[PDB]
Amino acid sequence: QEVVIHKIRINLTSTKVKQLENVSANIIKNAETFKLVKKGPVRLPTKVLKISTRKTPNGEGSKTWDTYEMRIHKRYIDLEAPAHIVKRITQITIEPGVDVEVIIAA
Amino acid sequence: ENVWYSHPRKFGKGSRQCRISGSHSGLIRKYGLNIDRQSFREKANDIGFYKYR
Amino acid sequence: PGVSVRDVPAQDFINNYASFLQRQGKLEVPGYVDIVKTSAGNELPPQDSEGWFYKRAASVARHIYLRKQVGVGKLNKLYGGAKNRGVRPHKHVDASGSINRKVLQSLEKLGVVEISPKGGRRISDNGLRDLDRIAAATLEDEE
Amino acid sequence: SLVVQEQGSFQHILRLLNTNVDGNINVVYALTTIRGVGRRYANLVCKKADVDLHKRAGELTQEELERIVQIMQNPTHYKIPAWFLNRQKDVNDGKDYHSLANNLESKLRDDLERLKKIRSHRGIRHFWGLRVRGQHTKTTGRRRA
Amino acid sequence: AKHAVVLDQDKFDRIMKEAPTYRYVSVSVLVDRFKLGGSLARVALRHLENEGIIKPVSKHSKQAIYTRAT
Amino acid sequence: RKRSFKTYSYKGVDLEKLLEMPTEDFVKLAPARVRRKFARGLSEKPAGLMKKLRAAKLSAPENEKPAVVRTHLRNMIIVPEMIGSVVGVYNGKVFNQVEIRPEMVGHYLGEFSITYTPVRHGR
RNA sequence: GACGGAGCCAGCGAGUACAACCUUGGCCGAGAGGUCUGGGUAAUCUUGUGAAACUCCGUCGUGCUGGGGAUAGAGCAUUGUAAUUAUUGCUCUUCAACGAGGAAUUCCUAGUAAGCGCAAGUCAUCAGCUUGCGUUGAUUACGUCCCUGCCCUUUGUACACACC
Ligand SMILES: [Mg+2]
Ligand SMILES: [Mg+2]
Ligand SMILES: [Mg+2]
Ligand SMILES: [Mg+2]
Repeated sequence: QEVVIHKIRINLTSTKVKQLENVSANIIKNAETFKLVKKGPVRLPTKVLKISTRKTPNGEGSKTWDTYEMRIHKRYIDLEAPAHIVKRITQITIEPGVDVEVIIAA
Repeated sequence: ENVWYSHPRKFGKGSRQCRISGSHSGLIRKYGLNIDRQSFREKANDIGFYKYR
Repeated sequence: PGVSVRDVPAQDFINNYASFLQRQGKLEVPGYVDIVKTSAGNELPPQDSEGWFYKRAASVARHIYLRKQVGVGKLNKLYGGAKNRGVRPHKHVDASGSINRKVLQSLEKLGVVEISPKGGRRISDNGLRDLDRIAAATLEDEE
Repeated sequence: SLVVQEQGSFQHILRLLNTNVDGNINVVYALTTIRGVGRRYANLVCKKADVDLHKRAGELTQEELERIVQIMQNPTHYKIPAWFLNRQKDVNDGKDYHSLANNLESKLRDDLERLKKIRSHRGIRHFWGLRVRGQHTKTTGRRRA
Repeated sequence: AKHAVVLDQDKFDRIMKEAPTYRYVSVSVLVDRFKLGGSLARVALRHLENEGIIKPVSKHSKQAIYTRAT
Repeated sequence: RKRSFKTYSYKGVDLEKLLEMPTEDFVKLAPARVRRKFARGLSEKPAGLMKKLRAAKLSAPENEKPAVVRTHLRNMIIVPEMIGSVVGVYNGKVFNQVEIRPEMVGHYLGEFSITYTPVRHGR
């Protein structure tokens, strides 16, 4: 009918850690409910985006600096399923701030 | 509408022009921000950059 | 119990290899010897002149044996050092690539080094055997 | 393993091309005393000659010296690539040239004179007593020498 | 050049008669008693070392110390 | 008699050989920078100036110097095709005259103009 | 120590589709560089950034010497529409001042001082600068008001625009 098992990679990216974790948990729950071939929520090394600015606008004063850093959390999950099921899983369980991304197919 | 009104401005401090001010001075072009420094500092939390350490 | 290059004092092994090469005569010297810099950030050509390109070749071979896949740029990077830029701090400068390339070619001709998938160069079976023999010889000498 | 002796059969303290090329200094690193022959060039010349580099400049047979001299003035004759010379492609003739000893200085002077005549910026700078190569002198070099 | 390090034969001879039942036999040591140095002293030492007499204890680069056979 | 002082050249070619060569020969002959410049596709850097020079040459006081042409492209190459013709090179203030020898080979117009009045305190 | 080989180990990074980012691997070139091909929107490819200082064996052995590298002269490259008022990269040559720096005075107490690179920042191109990062890694206090600055207490004041 439709059920032919593919190779599905799902990417998750955010700045908020807790939200991301929640999303991951939700995904895992969904997987459990659908009980499919599963590879765990693989965590990629968090990416710290750095900026260095002189605190002054004008330049006069003791030369003081800023370290404005933005940390990126990137995590991926691997599933073997029909694509429709994956879509269904991912159409719900969306939280604002977390980017849900699907590779789909081998 | 003049015969010319432009000199080659593809690179250098002539090409890069800020999002907010339009300053050619102190421009942060890292990660493709193109925001001049002071302005960036003022609105850093809005971008998502924070001062942790 | 068995001998391989990985079990030998390195410098000695290299020397042995060089000697072997010299004995052979076979390699193909391109004729840049006694003219060239080795690294483009140097004050002098080799302090042996007659040879030591053999030595270089041997070293390269050893490196290849040690690793999986080796190229020209990588070799240059390995062999280059810090150029005295005058009244300015030192910087890493890659070695003379052409020389490296020539060496590689020579090796290939000999039947020591072999072009690999993905890119770069690996070792031939004959080459491996030769290396082993050299190692054995070195061991014997040590004994 | 053995020391090569010689009591004093090969006479030390020599002169080559006008000025002094002294003993106890190596075959290559005593040729540096000759203006125009630097280091690498000297080494190349030595190689061409076929001299032991474990040798003093104080020794050397006359034939070898002669050969070296020959190599010196005309290098395009020999197996020297000749694209590491003073006047390559040249100011006047269009030939590979490398002046030596008492000649290079003269040539330089001539060049300077020519520049002055032309009335280029470098010439003017030279006339003044200043830095040609854009090394801006708000400071640096304050003894006139 | 302030001499001491040249070539000669008398010097060599002297060196040769300065090895059995001896404590100090280095490059620096050699230099000290108005004799040869650099990469000549070592050679001289070897010339005696090849025919027994001097034994090597340390063989580092540009630093070597020697002791006679007991 | 065969030589007085020494006859003047680019990198071989004599005074008479130079004047009748156009630019390709010069390009072939020149130092590397000049060659590179020539390779890089020029448009109206020499196209009008050369024409002007030619025009000047056409009408002459005979065995002296043609009508003085004024240049703003103060960083232009002197090729042995504009030899002799007097040109005024810009500095910000006032154009400055250039007499062109068979020794101005591939040299710029800027090294001749000089944009500052030189220092006077104790040279 | 210098120079030659050879040995050969990092951590922060950064990186393009509307552009021209990072660029291995193959050939050409003493270099610089070309070139063809790629791989990478990246824990995936550059990159194990096989970075320097270092360690091993050799050549010079304390002489403005092979210490040191300034000015110079000429060529060959590269970026850009444009390099003279050398942009810079490389090649040969030139070899200047300086044998550890007076009156002064800065910084520092542990993975710190110092040595050494690398890295992003600006950047079309340019690092002797800068924020970071590792690598190698000490000496000496573990204290006191003598100096210097600050603070407080008690005092004096005709100052309170405050000892200018
Ligand atoms: Mg140094
Ligand atoms: Mg990596
Ligand atoms: Mg010198
Ligand atoms: Mg600049």
